[PDB]
Amino acid sequence: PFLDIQKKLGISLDRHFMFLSAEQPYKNAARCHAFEKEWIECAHGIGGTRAK
Amino acid sequence: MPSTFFNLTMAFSLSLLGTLMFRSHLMSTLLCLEGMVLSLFIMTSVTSLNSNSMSSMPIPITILVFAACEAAVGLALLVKVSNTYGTDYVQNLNLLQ
Amino acid sequence: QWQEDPEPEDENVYAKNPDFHGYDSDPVVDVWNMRAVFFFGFSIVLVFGTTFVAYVPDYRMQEWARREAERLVKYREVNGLPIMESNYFDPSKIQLPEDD
Amino acid sequence: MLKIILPSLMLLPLTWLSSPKKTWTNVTSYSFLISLTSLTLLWQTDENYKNFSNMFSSDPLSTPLIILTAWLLPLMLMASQNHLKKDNNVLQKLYISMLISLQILLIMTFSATELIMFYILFEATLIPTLIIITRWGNQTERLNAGIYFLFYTLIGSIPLLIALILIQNHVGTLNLMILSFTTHTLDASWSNNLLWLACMMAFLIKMPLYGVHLWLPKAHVEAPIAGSMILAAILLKLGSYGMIRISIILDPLTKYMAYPFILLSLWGMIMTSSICLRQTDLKSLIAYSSVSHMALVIASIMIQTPWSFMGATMLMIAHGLTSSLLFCLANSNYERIHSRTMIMARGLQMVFPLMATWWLMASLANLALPPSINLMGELFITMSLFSWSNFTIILMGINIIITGMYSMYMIITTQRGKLTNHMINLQPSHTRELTLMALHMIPLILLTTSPKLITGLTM
Amino acid sequence: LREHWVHILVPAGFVFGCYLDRKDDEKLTAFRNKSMLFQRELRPNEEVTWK
Amino acid sequence: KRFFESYHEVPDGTQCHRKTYITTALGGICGIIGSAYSVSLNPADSTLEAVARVGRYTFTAAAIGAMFGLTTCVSAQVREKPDDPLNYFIGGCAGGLTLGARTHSYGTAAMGCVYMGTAAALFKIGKLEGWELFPTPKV
Amino acid sequence: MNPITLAIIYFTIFLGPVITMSSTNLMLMWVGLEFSLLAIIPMLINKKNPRSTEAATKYFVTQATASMIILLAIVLNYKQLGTWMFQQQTNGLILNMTLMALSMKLGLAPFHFWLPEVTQGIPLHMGLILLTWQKIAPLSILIQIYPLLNSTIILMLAITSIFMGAWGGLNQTQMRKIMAYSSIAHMGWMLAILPYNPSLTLLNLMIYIILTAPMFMALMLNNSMTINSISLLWNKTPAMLTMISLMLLSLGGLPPLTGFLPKWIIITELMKNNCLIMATLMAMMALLNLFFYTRLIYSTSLTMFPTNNNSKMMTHQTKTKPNLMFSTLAIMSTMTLPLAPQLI
Amino acid sequence: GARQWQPDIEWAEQFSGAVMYPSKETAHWKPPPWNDVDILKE
Amino acid sequence: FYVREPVNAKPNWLAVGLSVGASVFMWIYLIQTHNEDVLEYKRRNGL
Amino acid sequence: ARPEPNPVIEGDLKPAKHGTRFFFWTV
Amino acid sequence: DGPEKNYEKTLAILQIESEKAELRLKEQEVRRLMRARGDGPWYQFPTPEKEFIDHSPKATPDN
Amino acid sequence: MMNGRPGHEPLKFLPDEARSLPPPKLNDPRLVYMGLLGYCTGLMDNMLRMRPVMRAGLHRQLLFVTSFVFAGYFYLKRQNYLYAVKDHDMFGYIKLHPEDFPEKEKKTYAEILEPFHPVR
Ligand SMILES: CCCCCCCCCCCCCCCCCC(=O)OC[C@H](COP(=O)(O)OCCN)OC(=O)CCCCCCCCCCCCCCCCC
Repeated sequence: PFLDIQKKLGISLDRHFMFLSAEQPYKNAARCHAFEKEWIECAHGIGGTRAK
Repeated sequence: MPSTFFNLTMAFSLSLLGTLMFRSHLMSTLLCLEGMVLSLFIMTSVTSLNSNSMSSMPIPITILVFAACEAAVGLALLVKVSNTYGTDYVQNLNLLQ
Repeated sequence: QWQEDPEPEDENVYAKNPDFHGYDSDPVVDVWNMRAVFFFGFSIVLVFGTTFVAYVPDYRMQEWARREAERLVKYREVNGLPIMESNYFDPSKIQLPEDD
Repeated sequence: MLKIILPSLMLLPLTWLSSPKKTWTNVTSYSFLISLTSLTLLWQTDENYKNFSNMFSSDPLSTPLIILTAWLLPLMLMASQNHLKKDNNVLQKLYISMLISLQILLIMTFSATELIMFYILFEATLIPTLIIITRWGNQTERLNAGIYFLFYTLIGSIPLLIALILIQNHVGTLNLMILSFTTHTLDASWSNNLLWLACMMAFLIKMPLYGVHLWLPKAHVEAPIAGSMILAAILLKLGSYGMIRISIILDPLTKYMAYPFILLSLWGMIMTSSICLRQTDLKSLIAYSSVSHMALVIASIMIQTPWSFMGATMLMIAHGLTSSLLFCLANSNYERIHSRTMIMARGLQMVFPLMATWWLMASLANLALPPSINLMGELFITMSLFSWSNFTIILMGINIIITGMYSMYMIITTQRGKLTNHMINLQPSHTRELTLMALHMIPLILLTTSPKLITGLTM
Repeated sequence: LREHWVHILVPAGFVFGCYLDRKDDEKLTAFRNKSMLFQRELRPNEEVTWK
Repeated sequence: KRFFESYHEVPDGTQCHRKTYITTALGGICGIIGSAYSVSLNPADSTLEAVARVGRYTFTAAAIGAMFGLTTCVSAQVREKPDDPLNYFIGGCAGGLTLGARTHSYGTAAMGCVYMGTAAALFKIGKLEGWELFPTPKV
Repeated sequence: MNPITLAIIYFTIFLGPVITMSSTNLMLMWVGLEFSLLAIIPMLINKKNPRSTEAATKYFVTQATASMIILLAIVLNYKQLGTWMFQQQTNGLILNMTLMALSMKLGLAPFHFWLPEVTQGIPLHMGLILLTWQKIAPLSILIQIYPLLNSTIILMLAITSIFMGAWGGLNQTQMRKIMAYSSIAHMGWMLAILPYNPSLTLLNLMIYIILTAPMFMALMLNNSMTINSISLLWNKTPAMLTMISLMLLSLGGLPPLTGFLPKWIIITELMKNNCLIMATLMAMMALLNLFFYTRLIYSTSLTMFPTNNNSKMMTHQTKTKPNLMFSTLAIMSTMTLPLAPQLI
Repeated sequence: GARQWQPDIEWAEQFSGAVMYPSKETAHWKPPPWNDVDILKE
Repeated sequence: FYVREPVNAKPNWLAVGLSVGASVFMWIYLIQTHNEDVLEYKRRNGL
Repeated sequence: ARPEPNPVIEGDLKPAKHGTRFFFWTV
Repeated sequence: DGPEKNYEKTLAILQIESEKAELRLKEQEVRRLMRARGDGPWYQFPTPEKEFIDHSPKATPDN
Repeated sequence: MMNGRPGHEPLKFLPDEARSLPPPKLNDPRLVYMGLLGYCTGLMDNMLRMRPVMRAGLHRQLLFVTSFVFAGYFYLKRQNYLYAVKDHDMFGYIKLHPEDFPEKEKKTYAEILEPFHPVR
C-alpha cells in the first residue's frame, strides 16, 4: 500500500485473508471459491484498467 | 438476506441521522453512535455467515473491541463535561466560537 | 499616554565637518566615499565605458550593410539586373496551392 | 551573462561581511565596475542575438536595460545614503542587500530565455520592492500602498501563470527562441480572445494602463527614494519588456484585440497628463507623468509597427533615466523641506543655484526638447500612431501641449519665484546629491549622441 | 589576503563567472563547426574553429 | 435530470418558455440549498421566521433564475444572434439586477450586474468552445 | 503524565498512522484510523481547561461518526465483492462515502467546522500533531484508492475548502485558527490532484508539513496565540522575524520561495488534464490566502507594533532556544525552489 | 529628522477582538482569555 | 562572568567530536561512494 | 483462457534524455 | 571570439530545446494512452495476490 | 504513476539498476546549492539562538554543510534514476505501440500556406 513495510519485511500479517478464496479454517472453502479464483488469476499481471 | 441487509443499512442511516441531529443531552448521541456499531457488527456477521467466509469472523469482533474502547473514551469526555458544567447539554459547548 | 521618544532633530552636518560631501558624518569616510565614487562613477565608467561603446565595431551590422549594398548596387546596375527585384523568395521555389 | 550576475550576487556577501563604516563605499564602488562589465553585452557586431547559454540570453531589447538595471544600483545606493544613515547598522546592510537583489533579479528577468523564468523572477521582484516600500516608508499609508502594489500585480500574475503553462502544453516549450521560430497562430476564438488578455493583462498592470494605474501614484508617494527610482526606472519597464517578448505568440489577435487598450491608453495619456497640472505633491505629479509617458508605450507595443517598438525602446530607457532624475531631485527638496507639497519651497534657484540647472535639464528631458532621445522616442510613436489612424495626432496632440505645461510648472513653482521666507533654513547641496543627478543626466547626454544602441529589436 | 578578503569577493565572482560562461560553451559545442554559414574546413594545425 | 439538460439541446433564443422554466428551477433549487445552510447555521428564532427565510431565499434565487433565462432568451430573440456571449451577459446583467432589488441595494446591483453577467457569459463561451468542467482524469 | 502513559499514548498516536499506511486489508486500515482517534484525545485535554474538554468532545464526535461511516463502506464492500478492500468494480456510492468520511477526518470543505474550533482550544504543540501527523493517515487511505474515487466530488471539496479556508482566515485574528484555516486550504489543493496524480499530493503535503511545523514552533517559541502577541516578536526574539516573514509568504503561493512549487505543479498537472476552469478559480482565491498572510506580515515584521514595559524583563533573561528543527525546516522550506525538478 | 511612522496604539487596537472585521453581532464577541482558561463557574 | 553562569561557557567536547567526527565520516563515505560509483558505472556500461 | 500480461519494456537505463525536462532547469 | 561561436552555440541551444519539447509532448500522449489502455507499465493498478488463493484440496467437492 | 512497474522494489531507495546511470558529480551545481542551503541553515541557527553568526559553532557549520551535501549525492543519485526510468518507460512504449505515435511529415514551408495578417 502507501508504505509497503510488509512486502519488504516479507511478513504477511494482512494479506493472507483479504478474499473469499483465501485459506479458510479447516480448509472449508467458502461459497464462490471457484469464481474469485477464476477472477483473480485472470487479473494478475493485467492491471486494473484492463482487469475491468 | 438481501431484503434484511437493507433494514440493517437503513438502521445505520436512521442511526446516522440521529448522531447528525443532536438534541440536548450528549449521552444520547454516544448512545446513538453505538446503535451504528451494533448495526455494522450485525451486517458484518450476517454476510460473513452466509458467505461461509470463516476467515473473516475475526473482524466482526475486532469491530466491537475497537468500538468499545472508542465508546470508553467518549464517555470519559462526557463525564469530564458534566464535571465542568454538570449538565451534559451539547448546549453549553460553545466557548470555542 | 504611552511612552515614546521626542522628535529627533536633523543635524546640520555642515556645522561640524564644514567640508561635508554628503556621504557620512565623520570626515575621512566622506572623503574616501567621494574619492572612490567620482572616480569609479565618472572617471572609469563614463569615460572608459563610452570609449569602449564608441569602438564597438559595425554594431548590428549597419556598417557592413552600407558596403554590401554598394557592391550589390554596383553589381546589379552594371549587369542590368533590377536593383531591388520585386519578389524575394523566388517564385519558382514557391508551390502555390494549385487549385485556388 | 553570469558576470553581470555572479559578481552581483557576491555584492551581498560584501554588504554583510564589510565594516559598518566602509560598507557603503565597497558596495557602491564595486557595482559601478559591475556596470562596466555589463557594457560588454553591447558588443554586438552582428544581428544574431547573443544566446549566452540555455537559460540566459541578451538581445537588442534586453541589453539596453540590463545595463540600466546595473547602472541604477550604484545610484540607488547613493541616493539612499542619507535617509538610511540614521539606521542601526543592520538595517542598512539589509536595505543595501535588498537593492542589490532587485538588479540581480531584474538583470536575470531582462536576460531570461524561458518566459516562465521571466514569471518566477518577474513576480519575485515584488518581494524586494514591497520590503523597500513598506519597511522604510515614511508615511502612515505605506502598509496600504504595499497592499495595492502586491494585489494589483498578483491578481494579474496568476492569469499569466495559467496562460504560459497553457502555451507550453499547446506548443511544448516556453523558450522564447523557439516560440519565435515556431508556428503559434491563435485562431480568433472567444477563448483565444481570452488567452491574449491573460498574457498581456499582467504586463499591462505593472505598466500602469489608465484603468489599473492607481497602484503607481500610491506606491511612489510613500516609497523611499530608492524604491521610487526602482519602480519608475526598472520595475514599470518589466511590463513593457514582457509585452514585447510575449506578443511574438498571440500574433493574429492583437490586430483586433488591442483597440480597447489603445484607446484606454491614449485617452488615459491625456487625463493622466492633465491631473499632473493641478496635483500639490511633487512626487504625485512625477508619478502621473510616469503613467502618461508609459501610456504612450503600451500604445506602441500594441500598434506593433517597427517604429513603434523602437520608439518604445528609446522612450522606456530615456524616460527611465529622466523619471529617476526627477524622483531623485524631488527627494533632495523633500529632505531639506520635510514636506512633499509643491507650493512650499518656492525660489530655490535663488538658494541652490546648480540643482536648478539639473531641474531645468530634467524638465526639458521630461517634455520633448529635440536633441534628446526622449523626443526621438515620442516622435516615432507619434508617427506610427498617426499611421494607425491620422486622428490619433489629436489625442497625442493634447498630451504634448499638457506635457509642456506640467513639466515647466514643476520648474516654475518649485525652482523660481520669490524664496520661501524662512522654512527651516535649507542647508547647501551635498556633492552626493549633485552627482546622483549628474550620474543620471551625463548618460542621458551620451546616449542621445548615438541613439542606435537603445533602438530596439525592430531596428 | 588580510583585511583585503572583502575586497576580493566581488572580483572573484567575476573570474568564477567567466569560468562558467567559457564552460557553457564547452557544453554547447555541437554544431561546433557543423553550421552551414560557417562550415569551413579545418585549416592546417588548428584544432577547432571556435573555442 | 434529462430535464435541465434540455435547456442546452434546443438552440438558444428559441423556446424561451422552457429556458425560463429551467433557469427558474435551478435558481430555486439553489435557493432551497442556500436557505438550508442559512438555517442550519445561523439558525432562526422561530420556525416560522425560518420558513420565511427559506421562502425569501428561494424566491430571490428563483427570480434571478427567471430573469436570467428570460433576458438571455429574449435578447437573443430580438437580436436574432443565437450564439453570443453578449446575450448571456445581458441576461446575467439582469439577473444581478433582480438580486440587487431583492436586497434593496443599487450597489449590489452594480457588482451583481458585472460579476453575475460576466459569469454567465463565460458559461456561453464555455459551451461554445466546448470547455470541460470537473474533467475525468485522462492525463 | 506518568512517563509510561506518555509512551503508550505517543506510541499509539504513532502506531495509528503507521498501521494505516502499511496495511492493505482495509479493516486494518480502519483500526489504524481508530487508534489515532483514541491516542489524540488524552493529549488534547492536558491543561484540562474548560475550553479543552469542549475541544476533545467535538473532535471525538466528529472523528467517531466519520470512523463509523468508513467502516460501513468496508462492510458494504464486503458484500459487493468478498474482498475486504476497494476494487475497480466497487459501487460508486461505496467510494463516495469513503471520500466524505475521510474528508471529515481530514476536515475538508463543508466539514471544515470542527478543525478550526479544535485547533483553537488545544495547545500549540498538540496543534501541530492534530494538523500534520493526523492528516497523513487518512490521506494514505485516499491516495491508495485514488484510481477509483470521483473526480467531481473531490474537485468540489477541493474548491470549497480553498474558499472556506481563505474566507475564514481573513477574519480570524487568533493564530491557532489562522493556521487551522490555512490547513483547510492547503488540504484542499492536495485533494484536488489526487484523482489525477497522487504523487503530487504527497508533495503538496510534505511541503505543507515542512512549512507549518516551523511556523508553529515559531508561534510557541513566544507562545503567542494572538497576532498582537506575535507582533511584539521584534522585542522578544528579533531574528525569527526574518524567516517568519518568508515562511508565511511561502505558505501562500508567491514565486521565488518553495511554496510556489506545490501550487505550480498542481496547476500544471490539472491543465495537463484540462481542468483549466477549476484550476483557474482555485489559483485566484489562493491569492486571498496571501492577503491575510501579509496582514500578519505587516503586524509582525514590516511594521513594529508598540510593546509593554515588562517585555524588557523577558529580554534580560536568556531566551530558551528554538530547536534545531526550526532552522533545517525553515530553510529547506523557504528556499529549495532552485531544486524543484528533483523534488517532483 | 524623520520618523517613518511606526504604528501607534490605535493602529494596534483593531487587531484585537476575536474577529478582525467585526459584524454587528459578532462585534459582541470578546477576545478569548490569554491563559486559555475561562472564568465561568457555579 | 555571570551571576548565573552560562551552561555553555566551556565547550561540550562530546558535541564537537560527534559533530566534527561525524562529518569526516560522511565525506570519507561520500567521496568513497563517488569513485566506487564512477567505476560501477564505467564497467556496468562500456567504460 | 486468461489474458496476456502487459508487455515488458526492455533494455538498460541510460542517463535521461536532455535531463529533467522541467521549467528552464537546464539540469 | 567571433560570429561563429554564437551562431553555432545558438543552434546547439535550439536542438536541445527542440528535442526536449518533442519529448515533453510525446510524454503527454503516452501518458494519455497508458492510463486508458492500461497496457503499459505506468497506471497498472493492483488486484489481489494470486499467491494468496488456495487451490488445495478443500473439504468439500467442487471447491 | 511509476509505481506498479514491473520489478518495482517495494521499499528500496535506489534499485541497483541505478548503478548503470552516471554518478552525480560531487560539484554538481545542485549539490553545491544544497551545500550553501546548508551553510545558511547553520548560520540561521546561530542567529536565532543569538550567537556570533559566523564565528560560532564552526563545528556545526561543518555538520550542516556536510549533512546537506551528503544527503544530496544520495538523493540526486535517486531522483536521477527516477527520471531515467521515466524515459526507459516512455521511449519503450512509443515503440511497442508504434502506430499510436507515428512519425509525421512536415511540408516544407514552400508547400504549407499559413495566412498573412497585415499589420498596416
Ligand atoms: C528572490 C529574492 C527574495 C527576497 C530577498 C530579499 C528579502 C529577504 C527577506 C526579508 C524579509 C524580512 C524583511 C524585514 C526584515 C526586518 C529585519 C529587522 O527588523 O532587523 C532585525 C533583524 C534581527 O536582528 P539581529 O540580526 O538579531 O541583530 C540586530 C538587532 N536589531 O535583522 C535581521 O534579520 C538581519 C538578517 C536579515 C536577513 C538577511 C537577508 C538579506 C537579503 C537576502 C537576499 C537574497 C537574494 C537572493 C537572490 C536570488 C536570485 C536568484
